Amino acid sequence: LFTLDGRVDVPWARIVVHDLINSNLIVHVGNNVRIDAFGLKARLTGDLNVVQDKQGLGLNGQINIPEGRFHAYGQDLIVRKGELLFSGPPDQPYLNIEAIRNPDATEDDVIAGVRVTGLADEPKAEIFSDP
Amino acid sequence: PNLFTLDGRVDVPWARIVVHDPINSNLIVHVGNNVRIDAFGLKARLTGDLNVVQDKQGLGLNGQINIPEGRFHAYGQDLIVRKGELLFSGPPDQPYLNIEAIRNPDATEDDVIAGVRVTGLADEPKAEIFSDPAML
Repeated sequence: LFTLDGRVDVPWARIVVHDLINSNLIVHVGNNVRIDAFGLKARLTGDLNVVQDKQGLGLNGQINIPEGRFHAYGQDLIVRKGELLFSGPPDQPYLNIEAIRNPDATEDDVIAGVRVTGLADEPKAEIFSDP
Repeated sequence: PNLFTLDGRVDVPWARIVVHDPINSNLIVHVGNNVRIDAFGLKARLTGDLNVVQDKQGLGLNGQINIPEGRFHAYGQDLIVRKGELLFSGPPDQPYLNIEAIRNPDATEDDVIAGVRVTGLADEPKAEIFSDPAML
């Protein structure tokens, strides 16, 4: 069987989603990595230890969202803080995300702000009013 | 049915590759200064650049991998890689080879082999065995 261990740097990438064998890798997400997916347009940074063995894929580390905009479902929000903390299960990071109304938004009834926290399948969301 | 696209650049400053016994992407992979392979008697350091492109038709691989240093265990003997290049021109599992490896046969009158050179597509290569270390 083949194994691959190492360190990988991703200085730039573009990930878009359009509607219309064995490893241990440390992956460093560099300074021009952007995603456009599911209403989120964002820049991502961070570091992940990607372990793959017979049981499956493990992810440990942190992915951060230094800048982003979520525009979907009548809502236009600017990400003020965004962190995903992975502790093994790839589909279950801990979320800590804050976003506020885009003051340039054209839609009305856009929430003043939201915070989403907790494991991605047990999340909690706080929705704030304008003072 | 939704389309996933991935473009970008990947740098691999460190790696160890051991061999025991709808998505569109275009990636530039730069193989850096501490990438080594251990497989089938070959212990070698690798460098170079590969463009990996993937779409509905399949995977394509283009670029060049160099072997700046390596050794190869064949029969009871050891050969030191003097020059090594693999050229990828589309088919990922069929690079063009050009590899030269040498050993010293001069201790004994009988020992003849001074070098080996392997050239051609990886599935139908030619091997030249030389008694002069020169290969010219």
